[PDB]
Order: sequence, then C-alpha cells, then structure tokens
Amino acid sequence: MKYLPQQDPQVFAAIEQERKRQHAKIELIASENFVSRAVMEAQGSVLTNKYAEGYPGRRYAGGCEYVDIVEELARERAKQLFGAEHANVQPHSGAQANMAVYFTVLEHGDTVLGMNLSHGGHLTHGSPVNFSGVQYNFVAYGVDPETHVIDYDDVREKARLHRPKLIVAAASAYPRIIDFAKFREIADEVGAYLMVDMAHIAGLVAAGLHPNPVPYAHFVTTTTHKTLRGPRGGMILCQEQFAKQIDKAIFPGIQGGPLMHVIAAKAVAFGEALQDDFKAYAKRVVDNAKRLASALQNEGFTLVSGGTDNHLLLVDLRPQQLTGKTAEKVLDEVGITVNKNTIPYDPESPFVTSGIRIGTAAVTTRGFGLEEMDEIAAIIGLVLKNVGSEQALEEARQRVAALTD
Amino acid sequence: MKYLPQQDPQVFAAIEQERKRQHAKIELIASENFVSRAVMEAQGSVLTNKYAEGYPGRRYAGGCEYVDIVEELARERAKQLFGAEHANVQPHSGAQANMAVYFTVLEHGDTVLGMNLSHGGHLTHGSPVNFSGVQYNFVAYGVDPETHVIDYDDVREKARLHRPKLIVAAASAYPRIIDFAKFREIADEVGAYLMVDMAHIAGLVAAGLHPNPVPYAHFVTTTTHKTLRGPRGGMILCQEQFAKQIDKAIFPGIQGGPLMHVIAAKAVAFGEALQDDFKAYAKRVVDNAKRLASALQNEGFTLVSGGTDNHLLLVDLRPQQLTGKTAEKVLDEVGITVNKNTIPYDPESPFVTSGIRIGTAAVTTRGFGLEEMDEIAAIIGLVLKNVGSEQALEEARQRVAALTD
Repeated sequence: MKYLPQQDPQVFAAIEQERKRQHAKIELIASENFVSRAVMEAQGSVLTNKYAEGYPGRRYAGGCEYVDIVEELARERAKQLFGAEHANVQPHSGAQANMAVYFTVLEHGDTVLGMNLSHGGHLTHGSPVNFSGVQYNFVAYGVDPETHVIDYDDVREKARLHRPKLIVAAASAYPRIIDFAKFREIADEVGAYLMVDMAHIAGLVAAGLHPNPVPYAHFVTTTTHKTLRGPRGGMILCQEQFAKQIDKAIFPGIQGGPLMHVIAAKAVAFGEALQDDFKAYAKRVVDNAKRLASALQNEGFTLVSGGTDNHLLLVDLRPQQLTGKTAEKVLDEVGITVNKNTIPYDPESPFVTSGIRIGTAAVTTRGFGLEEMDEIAAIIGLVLKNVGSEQALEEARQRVAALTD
Repeated sequence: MKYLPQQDPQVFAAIEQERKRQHAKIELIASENFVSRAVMEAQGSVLTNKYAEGYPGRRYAGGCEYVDIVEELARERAKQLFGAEHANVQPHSGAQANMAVYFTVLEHGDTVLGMNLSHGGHLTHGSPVNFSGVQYNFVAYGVDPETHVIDYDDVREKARLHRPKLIVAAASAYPRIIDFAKFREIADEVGAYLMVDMAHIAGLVAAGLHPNPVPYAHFVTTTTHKTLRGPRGGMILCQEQFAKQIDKAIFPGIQGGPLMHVIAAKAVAFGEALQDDFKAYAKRVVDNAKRLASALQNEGFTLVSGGTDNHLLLVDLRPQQLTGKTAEKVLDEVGITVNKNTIPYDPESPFVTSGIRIGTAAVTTRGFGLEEMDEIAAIIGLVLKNVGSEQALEEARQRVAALTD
C-alpha cells in the first residue's frame, strides 16, 4: 500500500493488524479462505466507479463496453467450470443469491422445504429471524440421530405432507456428500423446484471431488469466497429456461448496480479454479480434512457423522462435557480460530452449542499438509483436555506459533 | 498492478481499457464519481478473507478484533459526518439499505408513499418489477407539471387518503432541494414513519449545501458511491430507538457476512469527507452544476425545474424534437457519457424518454471548473442541434479530447 498509509493512518493500522493476524493465527473457520493477490488487485480497481445496471450488452447506461467483457468472462468461466447453461455473477452475497431465486419462483407465504438449521442448514434456509422464514413458509427435514446423515425418507415424507413449491438442498455445517439425485427424485414426485445452495462445497464441485448438483437442480446458488477461493460475493447457476427470470430477479428485482470490481475478481477466481493446480489444491483440502478428522478421533474426540467427506468437520464436545462456546473461547486464547456450532439434536441453544465447526480450506491454501493436520489435532487435544491448566495453553500457544513460521 | 497482469491477461486488459476510458470520456452520469487511490487500496485488502457476521464486539465468530475497529471507525465517522445517533455501514448497496428499513417497519402488503418514478423517484421506491412494489403497496406523489418541484399538497393528500405506514422522500433525478421539514410534518399528521433516501445528495448534505434529513427523518438511507465519493455500497442512519431493529434487519434479516474490505473503504471515504477540502469540492460540484445549467439554457435547452439546486440537472429535449435515447446515443459517439431519463409527465416510455440526466460530481473530482462547464454545454449544443452532421460530431470529438488533456 502507498496512498492509504498517508491518507488514513487509523484504518491502515487496523488492516495491517488484521494482515498480521491472518498470518499468525491458525484459521479453521470452514467458510473462510485466503484469496490470491490477483483477486485483491481486481477488487482494488477503478471498476467501482462504473454504474452497470443491467447485463452485458443490455445495459441501462452507456460506457459499459469494457465492464461487459469482464462480466462475460466471469459468466463464461463459471459455465465452463460447473457445466451450467446460464450464470449470474451479480449477487452481492450468497444471501442475495438465495433471495433472488426465492423471488423468482415463489410468492409470499409459499411453502419451502429446507434443511434443519440445527442439523446443518443455513440461516437463509428458513430462519424465523431471517427474511426466508418470515417471507416464506419454511418446513425442515433432518438427519439421522445416530449417523447424522440426511434422512432421505424424511425429506420425502416432509415433501409429500407439506407440498412445497421449492426444495432447498445443501448446508453450512454438513460434513458428508449430499445426494442431489435423490433430492431431484423427491422434488419430481411432489412437483417442486430443486434449489441447491452449494456455497460451502463449490470449490470441491469445481474440482470434481463432490458430485455436481447442476445436472439435477433447477437452480444452483453459491458464494464465491469459500472453497471456491474467490472474492466475497454470490452467484446463481440455472438452465436457460429460467435464465431470463433469474436475471430479472437480480435486476431490477432485489438489487441495483452490480459490483463490477468484485465481478472482475470473480472472473479471476474462476480463471484460477479452471487451472490444474486448483484441482490439486482442492484434493489436498479434502485429504487434509480426512487426516484432521482421523487425528482428532485418535485424540479421543467424537465427530458428527463419524468423520467427513468434504472440507469441514463437526466435533461433538459432549463426551468432554464442554460447550462449543467454551471450546471457541479457549482455542482463541492459544491462536486457533474456530466457531461454536450446533450439532444435530443439540441440547444447548445456538448461542452456547455442544460443538465446534472446523474447516481445512484456509490452512491448505497456506501450504499445510497431512503432517500439520496431525499437529493441529494434537494441540486441540492438549487445549480441550486441559482447559483449566495455563501451562498447557502456553505450550499450545508456542506450538501454534511454530506451525505459522 | 503486479500479480493480475501475469495471472489473468484477459481481465487485466479489460480493466486497463476501462481505466483509460474513464480518463478519455467526459463522465456526466449523476450517480458516478471517481474514488481516491486510498479508497481502492482498502477495497483491495485482505479484509475480504474475514467472516464478520454480527456487529463490532457482538460477533458470531472469533478473530474479529481488528475488523471491529474498522467498522467502528466507519460508524463513528458517519455519525460525526451527518449528526446521527446510530449508523449501519454493512448494507451491500443502496437497494439493500432501503430493503432493510422496509424489513424493519413494514409487514408484507403495507401501504408506503414514495416519489413517482417518472417524476424523479428511484426503482426501490415502488417499481412494480422491483421488490418494493411487489412486497409492499406503493402509492406515488408527484411534482407540479409546470415547475417540476414536488407538490407538497399532493404528498399530503396522498398520505391522508392512502394512510401509509411509511413515507419515503428523495430521488434519483430531482434537481431541487427537498423540504424534509414538510415531509415530517405530513408524516406526523397521518402517523407514519419518514424515510429519506439521500443516496444522490449525501455528499452535499455532508458539506452542508443541502439540508440534513437526519433531524427530520426516522430513517435515512444512502449509497456511499455517489456525491459522497466512496466505495460501492450502502448505509443506514437512524435514531437510537430503532438502532437495534435496524441492525437485526441487516443481520440476520436480509444479509449475511458483511464486506469488511468495502467497510474499510467506507471509513476512508468518510474520513476524506470530514476534511475541509471535501467541503470545498462539494461546493464546486454545486457551482459547476449551476454553471452548466445556465450555459445549456444559453445554448437554447429547456431544463426540468428551470435549473438546479444540487449536483444534477435534467434536459427536456422535446423542443429539439429528440428523445433521451437518441441524445444518449449521439453523445456516446463523441465521448460524452450521459443516460436517458424520463422527465416529469413524459409522453415517452422509460426505455425511450424525452430527457437526459447530467451530473457534475465526476468531472469536478477531475478538476473541471466553471470554464469547462461552459465548454461541455457548448459541445452538447453542437451535437444535439446537428445530429445528422458528421463534421459537427468530429468537431465535438476533438473538443472533448481537448478537455480531457
């Protein structure tokens, strides 16, 4: 940076602190990742100056000749990446991506079937304090109490009973592979649309390590900033029959002027995803997640679903008689960043929880491998089995520092 | 740039073309402006890596210690700038800022009174193809057919008849000062909330050249990227009694994770706005708009409202027997960027129009003064009075090139 340190010393100092923090801490938040310097440079471009209401070629303003190219590059790379017939790269977030799809196919008060929020489902999949649960009539399907895998007979029973107009698949904290073929089969029986919110698994789908929902879903929403390793924003994928309706829902439906600088960075992120190195990266993410899961069990931890199939895992902390809140607090003290997360059939509230959510996407971008996964799990064991001991937390603090150079 | 040219030659080339375009063209789109290099550097920071769901201190994730400072800096500077009791700097856009306020005080199907869209009102103020007109029952007030100034007796009559729960004030294409005192007086009579969408006039309010709506409105929404000269995003200002409700409406209401890198740039933009130079800048914007308005009338053009009080003006093209579409097209050929805009009581559709919207905020940032305003208006006269002559458009093309170095 050059102009910011002179202009705003207060803001620059906090950014530099955050920059050093991201390097020092072990970042295990499943939704977080580190973007390349090329992605950031695209977000810090002059493209923020341009109002580009509308779509490439069909704009409601002149001078969009070059930002059209940028958006088309973002749309075509995404179609090439996921095998979609249409893409919309304008959603400001995953929340707005979901919102636009809901705006497309649903009237106010329509019944929608999504995943239970305490079982892995996202806030935008029917939270009573979120727009989705207030605007639409959301019913929930769950996971098996023992295996923690989606009960597909329950998805079928809830669909046949409540008769939803839309079925939503995918989650924020589900460590297993989602059977999209069964979700479409259930949707076809009740005559409902199938939406898949692949936000978390997007990068794994792009690398071919998680089944692609695109051939099975009518709508596929995602964030660009999770396993896809792009800028903070959203995207909608659909077949050409909904293409016009999806575009109208974003603009002039729920949004206004798009973020052309962020869309530029999306294109860069999609470009990086198409390369062979990203496929090797995403496999290491999955390999690291399996290794970390196995190593935590070795330490004596119980895991939700008994392991993982993707990038994230959930630790059932009930055997250790610890809450997610307590675990989150004590690991923050030693330099490990997690988040408290409800486990399926949690006896605790969403603000206390009985579990922690851990992802490997961030540490794998850094260069962490199977060996580092063994050490991370060993530190977690030392911390959580000795919460009252400051000498163990000091030992953990030094071992965290050794991993991060 | 360093890493983007190597990583993505296609995206970098289009950005460089856009960079050169912004320098070459005369940018007269009223909603557009040029951000400082410090604002861009904040948007191209590592802050995009961090999930900061919640608010400073009351986060739903750990490691937010430094991004909290950034957001607090953005919130406190905005409060210092506009004299507000509370600020929310998380809205991804002006559309989402408006959406959150609507989500706060209104149920589905509630009556809301906003400005007529063909008279100056914005898309989010009740368009039947926008979420606002579909979600809520929008009624419109208008301007006087002769003076084009808001008919405040009509605002009062529409409010007393339709009994709205909320009244929205402000516009996308209104060249005069809005009487917020009268809007609150009308709202108090019918027992309705008053929302002011100051998106366009925000920078002029910050410099004290347009009356502050804050003391009069229950809610004040705005974009940060117009006359405020900041990054592309939104903001909500309100009194402390709605503070908790407004925060809940943004998260977990309509959004998810905020854009911390954009919020950083918002803080930088607010910091730049607090300085004395910005007040001198914003006065020049107003001075330039008055000079350009007077000079266009000198050329023989009819203006909506007979001039301007702010940053923008509307040219009534009916005397020249030209549509806004035609004027927009021919000025694009010579290097002047405008947008077609409906004039009050337009006989043409919103896709053809009888007028063009012109703003001075962008050219004033460049260094354009009263002399340059005289020349810009002279070129517009040459172009629009000689649409069929290629020799005049070539003469105009060279005169545009002379203004932009």
